[PDB]
Amino acid sequence: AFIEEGTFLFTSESVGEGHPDKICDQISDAVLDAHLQQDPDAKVACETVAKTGMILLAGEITSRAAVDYQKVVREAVKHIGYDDSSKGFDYKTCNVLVALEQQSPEDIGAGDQGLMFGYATDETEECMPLTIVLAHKLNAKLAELRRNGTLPWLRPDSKTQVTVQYMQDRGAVLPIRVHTIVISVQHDEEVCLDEMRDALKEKVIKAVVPAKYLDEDTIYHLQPSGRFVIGGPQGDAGLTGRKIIVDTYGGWGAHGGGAFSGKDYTKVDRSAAYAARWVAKSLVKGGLCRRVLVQVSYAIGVSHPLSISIFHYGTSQKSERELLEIVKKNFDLRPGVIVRDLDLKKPIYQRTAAYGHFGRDSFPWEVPKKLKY
Amino acid sequence: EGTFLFTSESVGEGHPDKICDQISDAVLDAHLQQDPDAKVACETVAKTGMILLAGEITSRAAVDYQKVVREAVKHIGYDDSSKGFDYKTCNVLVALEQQSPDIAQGDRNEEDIGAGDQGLMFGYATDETEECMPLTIVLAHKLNAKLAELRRNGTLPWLRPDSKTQVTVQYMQDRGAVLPIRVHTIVISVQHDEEVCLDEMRDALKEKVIKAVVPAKYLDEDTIYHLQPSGRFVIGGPQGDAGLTGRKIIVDTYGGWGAHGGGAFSGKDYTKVDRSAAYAARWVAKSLVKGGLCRRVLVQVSYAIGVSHPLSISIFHYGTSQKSERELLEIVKKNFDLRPGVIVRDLDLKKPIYQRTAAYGHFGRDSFPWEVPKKLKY
Amino acid sequence: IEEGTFLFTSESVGEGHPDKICDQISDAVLDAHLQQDPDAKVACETVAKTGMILLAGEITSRAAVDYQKVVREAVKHIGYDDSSKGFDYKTCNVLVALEQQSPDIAQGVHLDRNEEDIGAGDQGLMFGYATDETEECMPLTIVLAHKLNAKLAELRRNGTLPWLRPDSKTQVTVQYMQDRGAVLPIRVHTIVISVQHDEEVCLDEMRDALKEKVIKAVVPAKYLDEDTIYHLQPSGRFVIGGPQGDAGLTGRKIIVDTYGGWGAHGGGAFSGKDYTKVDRSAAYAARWVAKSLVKGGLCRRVLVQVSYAIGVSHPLSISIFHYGTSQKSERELLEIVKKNFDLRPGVIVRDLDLKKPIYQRTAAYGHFGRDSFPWEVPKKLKY
Amino acid sequence: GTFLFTSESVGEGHPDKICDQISDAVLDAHLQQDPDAKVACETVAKTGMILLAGEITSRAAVDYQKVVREAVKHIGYDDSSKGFDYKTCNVLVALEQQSPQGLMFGYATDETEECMPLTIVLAHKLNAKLAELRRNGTLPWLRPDSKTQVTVQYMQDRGAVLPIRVHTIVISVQHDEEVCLDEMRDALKEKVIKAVVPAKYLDEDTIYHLQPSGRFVIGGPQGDAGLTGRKIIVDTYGGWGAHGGGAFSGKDYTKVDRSAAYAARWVAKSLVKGGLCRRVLVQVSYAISIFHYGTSQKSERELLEGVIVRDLDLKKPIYQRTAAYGHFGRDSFPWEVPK
Ligand SMILES: C[S@@+](CC[C@H](N)C(=O)[O-])C[C@H]1O[C@@H](n2cnc3c(N)ncnc32)[C@H](O)[C@@H]1O
Ligand SMILES: C[S@@+](CC[C@H](N)C(=O)[O-])C[C@H]1O[C@@H](n2cnc3c(N)ncnc32)[C@H](O)[C@@H]1O
Ligand SMILES: Cn1cnc2c(=O)n(-c3cccnc3C3CC3)c3cc(Cl)ccc3c21
Ligand SMILES: Cn1cnc2c(=O)n(-c3cccnc3C3CC3)c3cc(Cl)ccc3c21
Ligand SMILES: Cn1cnc2c(=O)n(-c3cccnc3C3CC3)c3cc(Cl)ccc3c21
Ligand SMILES: Cn1cnc2c(=O)n(-c3cccnc3C3CC3)c3cc(Cl)ccc3c21
Repeated sequence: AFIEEGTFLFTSESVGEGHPDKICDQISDAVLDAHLQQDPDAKVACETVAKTGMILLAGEITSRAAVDYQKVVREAVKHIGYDDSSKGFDYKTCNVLVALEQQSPEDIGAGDQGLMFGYATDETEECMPLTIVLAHKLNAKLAELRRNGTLPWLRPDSKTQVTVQYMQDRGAVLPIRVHTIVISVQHDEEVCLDEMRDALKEKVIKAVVPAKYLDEDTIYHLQPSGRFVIGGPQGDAGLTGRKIIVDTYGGWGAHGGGAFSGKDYTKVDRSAAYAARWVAKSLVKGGLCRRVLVQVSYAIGVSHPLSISIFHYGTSQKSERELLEIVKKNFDLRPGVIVRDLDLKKPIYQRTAAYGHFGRDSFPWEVPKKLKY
Repeated sequence: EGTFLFTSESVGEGHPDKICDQISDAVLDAHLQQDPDAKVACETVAKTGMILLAGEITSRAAVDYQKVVREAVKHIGYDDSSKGFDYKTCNVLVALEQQSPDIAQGDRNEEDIGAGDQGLMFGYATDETEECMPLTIVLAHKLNAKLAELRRNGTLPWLRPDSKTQVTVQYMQDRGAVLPIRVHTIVISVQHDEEVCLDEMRDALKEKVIKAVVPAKYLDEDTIYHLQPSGRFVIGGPQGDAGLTGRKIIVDTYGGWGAHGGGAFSGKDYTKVDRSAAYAARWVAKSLVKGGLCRRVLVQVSYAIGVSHPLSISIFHYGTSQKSERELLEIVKKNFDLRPGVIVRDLDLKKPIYQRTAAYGHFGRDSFPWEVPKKLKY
Repeated sequence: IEEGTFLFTSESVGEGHPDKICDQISDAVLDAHLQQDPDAKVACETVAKTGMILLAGEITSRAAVDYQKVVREAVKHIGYDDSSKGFDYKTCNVLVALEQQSPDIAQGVHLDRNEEDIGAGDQGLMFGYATDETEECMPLTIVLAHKLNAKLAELRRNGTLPWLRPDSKTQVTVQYMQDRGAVLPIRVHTIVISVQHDEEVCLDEMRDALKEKVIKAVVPAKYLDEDTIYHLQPSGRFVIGGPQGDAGLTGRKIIVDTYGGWGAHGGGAFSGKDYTKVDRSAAYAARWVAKSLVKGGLCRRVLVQVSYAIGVSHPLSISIFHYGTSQKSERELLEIVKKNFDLRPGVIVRDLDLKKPIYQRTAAYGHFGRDSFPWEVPKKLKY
Repeated sequence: GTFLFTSESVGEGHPDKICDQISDAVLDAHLQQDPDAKVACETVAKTGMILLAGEITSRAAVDYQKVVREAVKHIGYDDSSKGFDYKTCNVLVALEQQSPQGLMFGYATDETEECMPLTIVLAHKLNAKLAELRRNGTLPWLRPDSKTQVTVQYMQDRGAVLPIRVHTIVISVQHDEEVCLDEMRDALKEKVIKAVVPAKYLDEDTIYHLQPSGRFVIGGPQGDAGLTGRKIIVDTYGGWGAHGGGAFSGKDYTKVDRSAAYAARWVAKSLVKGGLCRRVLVQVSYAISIFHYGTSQKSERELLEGVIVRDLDLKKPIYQRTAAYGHFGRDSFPWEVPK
């Protein structure tokens, strides 16, 4: 049993831009961007609920800006792709209900106390687990094929799940292959199952997963239910921050529990999560580790981190005491300085709402810092 | 040296997210009382003077959502405008629909009923406490419970339902297991009224609550206490915040330990693997820990919609066992049948026992079928 | 002669008008409840706007009703079944905020009360009116407006004019001549029609079709001349209509429902209310009294007013005005009404079978003037 | 030769009037920053919920939460014990923020110095008196909600009506759980009714239905849903004259439902005050008629012989004042100034 004594399976899932939870996350980030464009100091905590023909915004937004919530929500939904009743949703005729408590208004304190985890594994060039990377890439490929007209029977909603067979390597993980792949994408009433499954197997899966991972034993659950036509908000309710694991690492590492979308820099469960990801990516890309996890706990009012811990999974020459000292030397994790270090006042947050907050190049927390130790 | 710190959070029954969780589980119980086969997925949104139920509930039951919601809120303890919420005059909007027929397509025999949705779900058990749960989450939940108890019996009449008790503990490693040494930090921030002064609340929380919950062997003289760190916290509950079902998933399970599959528990019946499979994985982990096989174990299962059997199962005993994960997996397969249709029979997931789980964690409490270990036969 | 004649206008709105959408949905909920619990106490208001139907009110009943199904079936019957039309029953949002009837009213009205002597469901004044200028004993203007809307709906539904859409609004101005207290309609001075349509049809086509296929098939040639004024689609485009482009509420078209300005109104909405609410029961009873007086030969044009106070079964006040078209002074007519008509809610419910689910039929095209309803059946007067 | 006529009114706390006042408050909030604002606002009040729907095209930036809560506070709902609380009520804004027909009636009767029917005048006065006694602490057991009804006995004078006496009065005002029925019915008779209705109209045969329900503790939006424009007859004449069916509250000048009703009232009051008539009705319709009830020396043909804003200043934020206690019969409004 040499094969299975150092081998395991790990699953991770992702959801496309049409998934109602992701509709809500993207709309929340759209509102946050709309406010940040005019008032970079806006204090925004927005929560979105998507149901059959209904978008509900609720939360606290104290800012000097004047935002057209109808326009923002409808433009976000249109960009998602829902523009007809035949698809189960229509930005033109959807209902937007605004319940925001807008009110006229470094060592800033934290927004609330929270656990926040960052994690970096060098098994991919993006320093992220392979399972979530593949799931996000599959959803992105489905969206790309739907939007350019290659497969007109696709619809915005979709859920993907990749099970990857891994082998341990002195504290790190190396992906051997792809044991299973599940795809469930909303479609129209015209196309038949055979065509859909053939297209998903050939045009989508084989154009994303390198052939060195797919072999003849791979298991394919393509449209396992057999009919996915009623989808989007019609087929399920959605809320902001209900897909937190899909956002960060798809199971790997850990999660403090705080949602990301809809929150500005002062809400520490977003800015500090970004800072912990920055620390972990810096340690991994700085050569110190090969797989690192950083836990940071902040308290409300109190500015400085209330607790910090590191776990390198035994992949470093430095006991995580030394790594923690390095993190203190190089990284100032107060929210007031995290803002300046990561430019968290820019309207660059909707880009993070779909296909994961991490592993994408264009984000300041994805640029490792030069560590001096 | 082998010493680290770990934090874990918990929120009281008044926290808006937990208001939503309790209301969702109350609707689920109301349906399960009349229709054990009810298919329920009920998300809840709570904010100033508004409770909104949205989701899909297909069942033969006839439920009065107004009474369910208002009695849940009353039991929480919000019964006056001075507290920021009032069950009598709160607004309940019902946007419930029928389960999508496409999902009902994937009808069939019970024993091989397919998964209600795909996804990965984790279980975890560490024997550092008699409940096989991490110490930090246990202490946070007990602090919230003590605050609720003191508020409800009139010992401290200036308390109010919302609270957030949330603790940092110092740990030492020992051959893959963790032993808690002391409580490094404790943060308490509980809603109160205007007439009470800050010094009195901080003294009472230090003496009345902390000393009656945390064993003295953990509290040292160097312990850091952040009691009401934000001065006044009078505006709380759904007012001055917003809630949603399943937005406190980590608070529910292990407070950061192990891992989470991202799936919310509250509002879902047995067909939703997000809840049934999480309960089954917790059962497997507690069975392995209590069975002596390991001192600290993590289990992962994954499902695909319409496929009854798990797509993948994995174990990680953290190096605290004589048995490699391969033969632990074999033990789990021989002893545990993890299909939802057999999980429902084994854990009696059709009983209206779900609101009790909505507050103070789904695990670590003895009265639940998934918290009684199985007799392992290997 | 312009000196001895006058003009009177009256408007009406089609089944697609958001206010009528709300009225029809409220009556649909009332019918759904009355089908199972004839004693259901229902007071439902509906608010319809783009992609949202909201039911708010008090419903105390033993029935179990699927509000989603009722609302969506009502909307489908109205004709909104695609986003291109601005509304879709499949994907519209239905929010239910219904509660139980307040116990105060329950104890003050009907609890522990015999049927014949249950107090008024609420205070207020209610009017009835009958004019013999039409066989339906209704003014010609409102009759013509309702018939124009009905013809538009009929043409849309059978596919004759596929470019029509559910929303519409007609308004007929009629030239009357006074005749010893009564009114005789001479001709139709003006007609304005504005019906929702699609983007691909040209304005001239719609104007010609409305002139020829709709108006000519409804208004008798006796009333149409070459001097009649036609405002057919006077606002160019009417393509963004229905709940989108205009909000709606229950009971916001009360005058369209009863007489289109003739007589008077007590301000009380009809839709969504059961027999205990005098706003509906007493209005129906006053219409019954007025039509009985007109059809019984006593008058040619009559108005009746009743008033109630919550918890008091008997009317507080009753008044008649025959417009000087009778041999009997209003005292005599009022004594006839008292002798022959019993206007308590508890006896009205039995005399008009107000417990049957026949209320959605009244939601569109007016509550009166249609023979299918008990209050439109004159009673044999005995004096 | 006499007859009876009833008319009702509703106090500031009535849920329909809560909605009307909130709609007019939103309209005012817009008109203060953009005189050309195009507003059509519908309001719905239910247990602990205020919902704003409709369409507003304007350059103004308005805080709907603040406007609604301040209006509700001015109404008097500031505690759950009263069934509503501006602090914790839910305001849902469904307004369609945008990119910048019908028949109407007017009527005037000189039976009162305000050129309005006596019944609606007395009903509005009774509601106002209840509000005053509730707000100055004279009767602390009163709550904002209230409904009043006056049945007056009239006699005819050559096509004109002259009131004789008040035949019936009904008062139903929300109270608290403490006061007893005897105290409420004595106070509503001696302190409210006797201070409003002149004694020449009240005699020993008058019928008093004071608190006919017995218990009216649950009231306001909790006890009944409300909507904008559901009390249109209470707004104008309480049954007298006629109504075109169009609601007033929430609409700016472009909506003939409001501006044209004001213009028709102006015409009717001008004819009555100018001496031509003693009781006149005017009927207009957009995309004209008169009936002087036989109280003029000249037929309706000689009496019949978008520019209103310039003459009525319909762009000024003076609209919430009209939301409660009737749109007419009050001195301060420009349409109540005969020309
Ligand atoms: C099946 S439920 C999942 C949890 C629970 N059933 C509920 O309603 O909340 C909704 C999710 O399933 C997916 N879904 C809906 N219809 C589906 C179908 N016919 N086949 C596969 N997935 C579907 C949607 O993407 C949505 O995220
Ligand atoms: C038309 S009734 C209908 C109320 C409820 N939806 C029902 O079905 O019974 C509503 C009116 O009754 C009035 N009201 C409520 N409680 C009352 C009471 N106890 N006594 C007298 N009037 C009351 C309120 O002012 C409100 O305007
Ligand atoms: C083989 N293997 C090598 N490294 C890991 C690992 O980091 N996790 C894991 C995943 C998510 C969260 N936490 C963990 C750590 C085990 C705590 C695993 C979890 C499972 Cl179920 C099974 C195997 C592993 C594993
Ligand atoms: C000292 N130590 C001993 N065991 C653990 C452990 O299981 N986790 C942890 C917590 C939550 C999720 N996953 C893990 C495992 C490290 C993957 C830690 C996480 C941090 Cl930040 C710091 C220290 C530890 C640790
Ligand atoms: C010529 N003529 C003959 N009978 C009537 C009549 O009953 N009303 C009317 C309409 C609606 C409500 N009330 C009335 C009566 C006049 C009180 C009219 C209203 C106007 Cl604006 C102009 C003329 C008439 C008329
Ligand atoms: C005695 N009397 C003298 N003038 C009038 C009068 O203008 N109306 C009335 C009220 C409201 C609307 N329209 C009218 C006119 C009769 C059409 C009455 C309505 C009734 Cl029920 C009973 C009597 C009168 C009356």
